[PDB]
Amino acid sequence: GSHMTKPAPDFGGRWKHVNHFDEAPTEIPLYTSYTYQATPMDGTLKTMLERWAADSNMQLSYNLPSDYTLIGPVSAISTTSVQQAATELSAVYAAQGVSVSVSANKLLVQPVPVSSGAKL
Repeated sequence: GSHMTKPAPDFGGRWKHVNHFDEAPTEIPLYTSYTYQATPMDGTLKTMLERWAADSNMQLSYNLPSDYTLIGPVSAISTTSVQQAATELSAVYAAQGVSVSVSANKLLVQPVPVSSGAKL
């Protein structure tokens, strides 16, 4: 037996559905300010920074050996300044050995030595 499927056209409105813009794409008469905050979609620090930078089309430099989850007070940080966000994060993250900063539209994550404050 053979059931040769002959090429048949579909029905609907995908062909007639055209995408274009007669008016302006996005008229926003205000200085857009993205709020950098921890969300229930990141899960880990890496993913959080990824989303943060991605939204503003910025780059990320994760120089950490592994990806860690949010310590807790991260979601309590909600600022429109990426520089301030990193500044606040690095303050509470320092205890974990993580220092985040922003340089040249790039987020740089560097580990800080806080395992032994009285070492030789």
